[PDB]
Amino acid sequence: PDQRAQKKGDIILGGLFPIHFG
Amino acid sequence: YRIFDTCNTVSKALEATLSFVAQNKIDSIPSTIAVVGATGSGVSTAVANLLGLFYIPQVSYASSSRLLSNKNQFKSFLRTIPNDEHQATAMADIIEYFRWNWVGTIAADDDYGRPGIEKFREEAEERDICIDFSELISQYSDEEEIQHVVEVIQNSTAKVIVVFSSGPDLEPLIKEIVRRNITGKIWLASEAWASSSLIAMPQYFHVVGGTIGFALKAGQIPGFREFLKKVHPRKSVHNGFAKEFWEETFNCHLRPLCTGDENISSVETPYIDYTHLRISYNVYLAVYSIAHALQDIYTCLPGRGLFTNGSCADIKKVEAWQVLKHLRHLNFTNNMGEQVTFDECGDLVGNYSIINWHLSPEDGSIVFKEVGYYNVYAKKGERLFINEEKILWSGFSREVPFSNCSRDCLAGTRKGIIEGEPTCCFECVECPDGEYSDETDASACNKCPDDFWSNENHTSCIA
Amino acid sequence: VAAKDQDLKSRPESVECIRYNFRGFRWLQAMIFAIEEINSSPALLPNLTLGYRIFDTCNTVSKALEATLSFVAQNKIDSLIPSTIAVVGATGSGVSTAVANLLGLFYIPQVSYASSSRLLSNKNQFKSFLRTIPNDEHQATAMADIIEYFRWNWVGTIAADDDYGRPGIEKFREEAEERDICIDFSELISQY
Ligand SMILES: *[C@@H]1O[C@H](CO)[C@@H](O[C@@H]2O[C@H](CO)[C@@H](O)[C@H](O)[C@H]2NC(C)=O)[C@H](O)[C@H]1NC(C)=O
Ligand SMILES: *[C@@H]1O[C@H](CO)[C@@H](O[C@@H]2O[C@H](CO)[C@@H](O)[C@H](O)[C@H]2NC(C)=O)[C@H](O)[C@H]1NC(C)=O
Ligand SMILES: O=C(O)[C@@H]1Cc2c([nH]c3ccccc23)CN1
Ligand SMILES: O=C(O)[C@@H]1Cc2c([nH]c3ccccc23)CN1
Ligand SMILES: *[C@@H]1O[C@H](CO)[C@@H](O)[C@H](O)[C@H]1NC(C)=O
Ligand SMILES: *[C@@H]1O[C@H](CO)[C@@H](O)[C@H](O)[C@H]1NC(C)=O
Ligand SMILES: [Ca+2]
Ligand SMILES: [Ca+2]
Ligand SMILES: [Ca+2]
Ligand SMILES: [Ca+2]
Repeated sequence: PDQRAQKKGDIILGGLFPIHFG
Repeated sequence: YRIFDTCNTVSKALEATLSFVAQNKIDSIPSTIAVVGATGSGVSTAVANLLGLFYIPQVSYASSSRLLSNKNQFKSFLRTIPNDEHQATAMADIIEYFRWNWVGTIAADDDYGRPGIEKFREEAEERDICIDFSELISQYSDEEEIQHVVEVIQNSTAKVIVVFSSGPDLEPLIKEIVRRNITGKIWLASEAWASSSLIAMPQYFHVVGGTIGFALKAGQIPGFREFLKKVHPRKSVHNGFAKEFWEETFNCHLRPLCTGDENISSVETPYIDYTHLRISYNVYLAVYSIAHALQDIYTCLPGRGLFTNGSCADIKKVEAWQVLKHLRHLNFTNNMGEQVTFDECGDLVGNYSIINWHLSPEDGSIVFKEVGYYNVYAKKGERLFINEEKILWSGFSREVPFSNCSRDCLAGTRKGIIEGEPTCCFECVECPDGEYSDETDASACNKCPDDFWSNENHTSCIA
Repeated sequence: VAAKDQDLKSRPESVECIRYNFRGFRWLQAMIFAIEEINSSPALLPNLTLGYRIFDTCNTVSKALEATLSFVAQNKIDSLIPSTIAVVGATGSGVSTAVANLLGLFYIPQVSYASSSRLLSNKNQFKSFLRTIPNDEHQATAMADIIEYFRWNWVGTIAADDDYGRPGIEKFREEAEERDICIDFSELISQY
């Protein structure tokens, strides 16, 4: 997925959000 | 963090989840220790089927289906939103409070709408409410199905309709109902569309105004608003969605060429046009629940550990299942001072607020006015409180509407069965002479005692 | 699977499967026999041998998903080992729903033999799902027709709390209320 919010760190938290309605 | 767009779609969320479990897939690329998501309950179900395989904790913020509380199938699912059982019971209470018994139900054909509407149906048959129609909807629904649902709504005399659905899944139905100008229904909204911007649009008010819906308990995130206005497609490099956000906000491309100098406050979008942070506060608490589990790991003691023989995992080599275990024994205080403790199913009990859709006198938009609340910490029957003088029925009226199948039978009259119709649909039959009815909605006619006979009006006994 | 509930005090192990199913083994033998008879017939797929990689689901979503991750390995490597061209399975509708969710990402056809849920007829969500078993709409309507045939009107319903029992029991509820059949109780059960 090209559109993605990444920031590096010691511990990585995944995220899932509906930036588009469909 | 590694954050993806699901587009309310199982496929996108599953691609993102396969990204999350890549290291685990090689074992069975950074190591995702926990996942925050997702919104839809079908999306979260598909994601939990995969994350629970690798025992990666998944703390959702909006998925409120009861099906997600089955910890045998969903071993690593938690949520900061409450379950849908209380909400279906609450709509049953609302209908029993305004003295209706002839209501219809519409539900999104997904893991959100169906279980909630089923719990509502159980509570309704427990509270002697008759359900005329039960219809299923989806956002990707053919025009034939939507027309059939609309015809059913028209072919029915139930003013009150209970809708377990999200905004997008309900949108085509509302469009077709508006196009036919079906005015005079009383919509009871679940949390997913009670504040939806896809439905609470001013050109649908004549159809959806006066909607009585549920909202979550608002939270406080100090500094979140100033953070929101600091967004910039160039100053924000981690947030890859910032570019498209800016483009859709200002109708320009990085369409006119953008300037990178427009003001977020100039455009009116749900990005900063909020009055309460309800799902946003759920995201905040998901992230803080994960962080407090990690802190619990970070401040462990060699003799006091959740794991075998009180052993404490090292935060420098922490695994996802350890964070899951520490999320099952989590008890931390919020910024607002409340305690967050996930139950045996990872559900967070929470109050409900009851809002009503009123038109904006100045702007013309649809204003959500808190008309009541539902206290999930109270005993059954005392959980609902609605202040009926703050409700504008259909958005303009002040008279509580009528949604019974048949008018009440007056005194001196009994109820009679219309076969092929539910029990709430009765006719009024005059009591035979010698039999009286002194009540309203009496089933059988009461016989007069000895030395006594019914009146002319059959309402009591005279010697 | 085994009844051991993980307390997460130690690294979670792989769950152990219980209650060997001879009927399921006969189903697997049916798949193998069909593949072998196709590979020996000079009238269907000549000069090509059909291979197979058949796994055990233990009527559980997790085992099926492990196998499915072994089915989409090349495909998911491409997105982010022989390539499986199609999957025969699975039995349970929840298992098949999870497997179809994973397989429709890569458009791998999945032809189930026993998943009769109506929810798997949504091709928007299950793009690559097919079934050789009929859907349960007719079966629920048939139970309604049977209750009407014997002139009963006072029945109770027990549904499995899964993607099989719930949709079927709702369809039966609609058909029964259409036929003036009054359901007294509606309980949901599960093996766990
Ligand atoms: C609609 O029907 C309901 C029946 O559920 C009526 O509710 C009853 O109202 C009377 C008021 O005189 C109470 O004594 C009963 O206890 C109520 N029944 C309940 C709570 O089950 C309601 O009054 C009817 N309203 C209209 C406008 O027809
Ligand atoms: C859920 O809502 C109820 C009522 O809205 C809350 O109980 C109230 O608590 C405040 C102080 O916190 C009191 O002043 C009120 O008198 C209470 N009302 C009652 C008991 O009816 C309850 O605290 C809420 N639960 C939460 C926020 O977790
Ligand atoms: O699980 C579900 O499908 C819903 C999704 C949802 C809820 N509240 C929302 C507000 C906005 C958008 C989506 C939602 C409640 N849980
Ligand atoms: O979709 C489902 O879950 C069921 C599973 C199932 C059916 N018939 C069976 C016979 C034996 C074992 C399992 C089954 C019908 N479809
Ligand atoms: C829709 O119905 C309402 C109520 O009768 C009426 O006031 C309004 O003019 C109608 N609008 C259209 C476009 O028919
Ligand atoms: C959570 O912790 C608070 C103290 O911070 C305590 O009063 C409360 O009883 C705890 N709740 C549970 C469920 O352990
Ligand atoms: Ca979602
Ligand atoms: Ca919405
Ligand atoms: Ca009827
Ligand atoms: Ca199976």
